[PDB]
Amino acid sequence: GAMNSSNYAELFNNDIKLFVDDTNVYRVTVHKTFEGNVATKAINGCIFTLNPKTGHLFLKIIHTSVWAGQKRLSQLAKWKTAEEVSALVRSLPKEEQPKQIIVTRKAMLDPLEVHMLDFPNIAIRPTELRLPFSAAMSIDKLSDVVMKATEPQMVLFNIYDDWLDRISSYTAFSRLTLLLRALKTNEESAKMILLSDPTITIKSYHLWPSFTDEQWITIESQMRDLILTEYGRKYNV
Amino acid sequence: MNTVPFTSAPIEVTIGIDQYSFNVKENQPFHGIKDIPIGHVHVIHFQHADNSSMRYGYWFDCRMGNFYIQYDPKDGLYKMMEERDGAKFENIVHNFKERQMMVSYPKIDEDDTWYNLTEFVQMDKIRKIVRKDENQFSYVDSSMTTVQENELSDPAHSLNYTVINFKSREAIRPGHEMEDFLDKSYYLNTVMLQGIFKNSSNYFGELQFAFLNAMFFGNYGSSLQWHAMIELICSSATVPKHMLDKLDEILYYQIKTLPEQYSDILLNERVWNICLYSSFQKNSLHNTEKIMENKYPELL
Ligand SMILES: CC(C)OCc1ccc(C(=O)O)cc1
Repeated sequence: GAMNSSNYAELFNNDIKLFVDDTNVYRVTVHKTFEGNVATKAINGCIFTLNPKTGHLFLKIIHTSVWAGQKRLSQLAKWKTAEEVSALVRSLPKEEQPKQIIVTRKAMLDPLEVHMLDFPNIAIRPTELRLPFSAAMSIDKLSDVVMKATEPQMVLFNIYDDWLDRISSYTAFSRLTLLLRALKTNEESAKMILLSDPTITIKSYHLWPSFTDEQWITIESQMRDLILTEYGRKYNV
Repeated sequence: MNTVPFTSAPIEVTIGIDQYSFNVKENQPFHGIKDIPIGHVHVIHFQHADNSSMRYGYWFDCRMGNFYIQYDPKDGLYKMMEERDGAKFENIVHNFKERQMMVSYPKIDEDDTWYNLTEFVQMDKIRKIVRKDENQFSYVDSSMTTVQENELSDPAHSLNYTVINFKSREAIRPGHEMEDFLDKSYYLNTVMLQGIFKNSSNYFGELQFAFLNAMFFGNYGSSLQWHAMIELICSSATVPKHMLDKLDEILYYQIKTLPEQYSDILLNERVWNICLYSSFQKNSLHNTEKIMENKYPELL
C-alpha cells in the first residue's frame, strides 16, 4: 500500500525496506544551438536507494553513455532505474533483501514491478510522503563522485554518518529530510549554515560536519528558520 | 428447428434465449420455446421477477441432444435436463396443444446478429471453461468467479478462462522487460496464439464467450476477461492483418448489441480509450471506433 505519516514510525521497524528515488537518473543541461535551436546535453546522474533504518545508501551512478542512441529517454530512465534496482536486490544475500521497496514517484511502479517479478514476496509501493531526495546532488561528496565518473559505478555511503551511535533511526531520518528540504529550498544558504564555521570539519569518511549534540540542535533550528523564511518570501506571508 | 420445452413456469421470470427475451408470469401456461435453428450454439437465461439477484443460465447445442427446462422447488431455479429417449421427447414436442403454449424463436431473416456474436464460440470449448462433464450443457451465473480471480473459492463452480496477466512471468521474457511490457506481441503471438489457443479462432471464441457472459449474466470476471483479451491485441505492435480486421467486426457487433443503459457497467473507460486512441492498433478498429463514438461519446 501507500506509505505516509500515521505509519511514519513503521519505516523504522525491523522489516527491511528501501526507498528508491529516480529524479536524478536522467539529467540534462539546456543550451542554444548554432542555428538558434535549443538542445539538451545529458550529464551523469544517479539512482538514490536508501535504507531508512540503517542509513545505507546504494548510489548507482548513471553514466551518460547509457543514453547514447536511445529514444524516449524520460521513459527509458524509469526502466533503467528498475533494471538497476532489481540487479541490486539480486546481488544482496537473501537475508539482506528488502521486504518492501517504496518508490518516491508513482511512475516507477510498473517498471519496478515488472523487473521484480522474480521476487513476488517483495512489495512495491508508492508513498504519500513528500520527500526531498531530489536534493541529494546538493551533498557535495555525492555530487563529486557522480560528476567525476567515467563509467557506470555503484558507491556505498552511510547518509547518517555516525549519528546512529547517538540518536535513533527515526530521529536521523528526520534530520536528513530537514537538511535535504533546506538544501532543496535554498541551497546556497543551507550550505552557508553547514559550512560557516571552519573549525567544525567533515571527516574524510563522512558526508556532513562533525557537530556536537547541541550544535545539531542549533543547526536544525537554523534549517527550520531557513525553510519558514522561504515560505514567507514565496507566499508573501 | 428444435424445441426446448418447459414442464411448467411456477415462478414469474424473465427468460432470455440468445439475444431475445420475454416475460412469463407466475404459473402462466408456458411450455417452452419452439422453432430454434439447430445452430452450433445457444443460451437460455433467467432472471426471477421477485428476486433479480442471480441471473443464471445454460449454454447448449441442440445437436448434442434434447434439452428441456424443469423448475426445481427445492433449489429454486429453472434447471436444464437432457432426455436420452428421443422418441418420448419427439412425442411431447410433436403435441399440437403443447406447441400452442410455446413461444417461437423469432429470428428475422435479415438478422445475422446471433451468429456474428457467436461465430467463434463452440460448445466443446465452453465445456472446458465451465467444467461439469456429466452434462452436455453448461451452467453460468452472475456470481461465478474466474480461476484467475480466485488466485488474487470453490474451483468446481469457477470459470476456467485462460489466465491473462500483463505483469507476470508468462507475459514478460527475462531480459526483455521494457520491450514486452510496452509491446505485448510476444505474449500475444508466441505464448497465447501459438502456445495456448493454437489459432485466432479459438482466441476469438473465448473473447466472444466472455463478452456474452458479461452481458447476459452481469458476470464481472467475464467482463474483465473480455477487456483483457481486447487489450492484449491492441497493445501488440505485431498482429496478423486478418486478425485485426476480424477483431473490428467482432467488437462492432458486440458494441451494437449492448443495451444502451448498460454502458457504465459493461465498458471500461480506460481500456477502450487506450485501444481506440493510444494503442498500436488505434487505426485498425475503424468500424468499432465509429459505433463507439456515435453511440457512447460520453465514455470517451
Ligand atoms: C411441453 C412439455 C410440458 O414439456 C415438458 C417436457 C418434460 C420432459 C421431457 C422429456 O423428458 O422428454 C420433454 C418435455
